[PDB]
Amino acid sequence: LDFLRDRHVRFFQRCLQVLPERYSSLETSRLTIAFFALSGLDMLDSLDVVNKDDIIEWIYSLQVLPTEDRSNLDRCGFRGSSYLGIPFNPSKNPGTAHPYDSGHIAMTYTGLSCLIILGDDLSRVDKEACLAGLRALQLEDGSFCAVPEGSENDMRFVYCASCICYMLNNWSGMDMKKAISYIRRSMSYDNGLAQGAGLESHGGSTFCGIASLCLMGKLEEVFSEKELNRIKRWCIMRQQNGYHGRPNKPVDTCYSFWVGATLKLLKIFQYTNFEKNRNYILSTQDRLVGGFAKWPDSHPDALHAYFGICGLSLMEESGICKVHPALNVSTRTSERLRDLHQSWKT
Amino acid sequence: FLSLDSPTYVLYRDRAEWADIDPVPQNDGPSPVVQIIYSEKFRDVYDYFRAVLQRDERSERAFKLTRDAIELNAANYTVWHFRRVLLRSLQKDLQEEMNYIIAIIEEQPKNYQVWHHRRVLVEWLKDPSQELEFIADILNQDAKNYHAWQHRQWVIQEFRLWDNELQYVDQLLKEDVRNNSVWNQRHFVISNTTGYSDRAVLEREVQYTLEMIKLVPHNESAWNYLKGILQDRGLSRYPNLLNQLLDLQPSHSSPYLIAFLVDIYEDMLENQCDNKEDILNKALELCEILAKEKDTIRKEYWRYIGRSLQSKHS
Ligand SMILES: CC(C)=CCC/C(C)=C/CC/C(C)=C/CC/C(C)=C/COP(=O)(O)OP(=O)(O)O
Ligand SMILES: [Cl-]
Ligand SMILES: [Zn+2]
Repeated sequence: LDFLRDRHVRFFQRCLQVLPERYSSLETSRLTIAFFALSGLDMLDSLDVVNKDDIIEWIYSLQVLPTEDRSNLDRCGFRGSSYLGIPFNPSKNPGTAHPYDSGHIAMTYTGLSCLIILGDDLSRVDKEACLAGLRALQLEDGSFCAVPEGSENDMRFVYCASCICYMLNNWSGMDMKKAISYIRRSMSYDNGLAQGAGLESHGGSTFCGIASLCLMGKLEEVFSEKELNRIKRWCIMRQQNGYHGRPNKPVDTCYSFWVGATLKLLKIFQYTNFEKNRNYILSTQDRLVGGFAKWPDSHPDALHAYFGICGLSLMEESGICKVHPALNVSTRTSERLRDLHQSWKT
Repeated sequence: FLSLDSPTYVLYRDRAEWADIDPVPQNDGPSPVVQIIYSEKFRDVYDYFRAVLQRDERSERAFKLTRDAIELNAANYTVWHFRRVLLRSLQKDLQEEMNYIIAIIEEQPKNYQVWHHRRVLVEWLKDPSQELEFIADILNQDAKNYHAWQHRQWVIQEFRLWDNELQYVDQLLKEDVRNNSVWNQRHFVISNTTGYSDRAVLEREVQYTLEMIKLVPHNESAWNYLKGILQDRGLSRYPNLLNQLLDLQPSHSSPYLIAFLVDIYEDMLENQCDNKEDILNKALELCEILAKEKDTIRKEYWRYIGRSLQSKHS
């Protein structure tokens, strides 16, 4: 039907507040929940309803700073929350050694991203430490892990690494040649991009791969015109009404961004069917509590609410800022980041 | 040992064996964001977990504590890491841990940490004897679980267990020829064993796919596989294919077939073929058929493809 803007603003506000114990499994990734809500409000031009200063301090308390002896550089970045019990410290004093405290690539990414959205200038971010931590996460094949202690490695983290290097405007955080190699090797026989070589191509990983290359400014250089045409074909075939993540799977609101944004980066989103996409997204809108769900008559969540909104933004929904398809922030925020980068260059 | 829901369960703060430890509370500072409220029981387990972690205590009691922490939240990667550290320190029976993780994954097949834990165990034991069967059970509850297929490909490649996979694939394609994950597995097996350069294999595969297409003509997966194994060899280099496809148009038509034909005609144009201007029209004719009636949702895309073909071959 119509877009319930105010309802979604309240939904995101609640996300930043207090959650029932049934959400305990989100503890270690509260920072990305914050990202969804903050970036979501930003996308709806409502950041005024939150105390940017309080949140900025909270975010900074999540930064893993190097210790006096700087012997933990390979573990710096941001935590998803304070579940380790380390005393509150908004990046003031130096790092307090802890056997198992380290950053998480997806948190370092959403953390920096949140700081920029809130207006912070990143002066309190130990840029060199984060980049040091980032490098430590890259594997031989070019992909990345989430934490230095070891974890699964795939395209998702390659995108995270790319976003971090882009925001800190310094690519010393990764071996770009090896990352690009990983992205190329993930292209499937059906022409989409998978989580890794040999795996089933997926809308999510295709976005991560393509967006990473755009952030590096090497899309054209890495894939031939013939190749890009094959990828475009794979991506545009994902639309049924809304978009699904892979052939023969049901559509899900979030793909309106994952795949839609990829199409935007490949400059052919304009050739998709807008009405059917918009209608599907809106059908997953929760008119009572706000936010969006993956499917209609399904429970809403911060992730699908954010991506449903970014999906709508791709088609310029009345009342929603234009999203920067590769950086996953509002163009406004991407512009502010450009200014920020300039000021540093002095 | 003492279950979290046992009538006789006792908070850690009330257990004698834990009297020497000072629990460590979590603190979000003055104004917490996205704060989750925790029950007494939950906070109690994690207050002691923080204590044990902070001191890197490699004790048997800490090992038992992780079982509870995991029951409360299996998505906490730090807990799993610490548990692995303890598994090594206390030299615990890994065959037993395999049973543990096997149960956990069955209950939470979409959790990244549990699949990672199992993979580390299999690497440690260098024993993949249980893997293919375990994965087949998970794939039986969800034939498209990405984690399961990923683990399966890792096991097969790492311990070279290719012998029966192509047969497993044939079995699943019979259960659901539309499962895109199985078609991907098929190409995974073949390209990692025989390869497709053997004309006898290529023929077997192209023939097999056409058979599947005839059974369910509207299946993107089958068509993608067919185009996938031929696109790099050059679609125009297979004259009998073009004709066999044109013979399907009558009955077994579908947007996938039409698209394939367009891709064949384009390959021809790309290879300075005979009747360039005539082939181009056969292509444009199909693009418009797709846009106006066969794949209308992609109307603007097909028209765009058409305009591209003209401005490239005229
Ligand atoms: C913005 C934030 C917080 C992070 C960005 C970085 C990440 C982690 C991106 C992930 C993108 C993505 C959606 C990758 C796909 C991974 C995958 C193979 C998911 C499979 O999940 P299923 O639920 O089985 O998917 P479908 O059923 O929709 O195919
Ligand atoms: Cl576009
Ligand atoms: Zn989704």
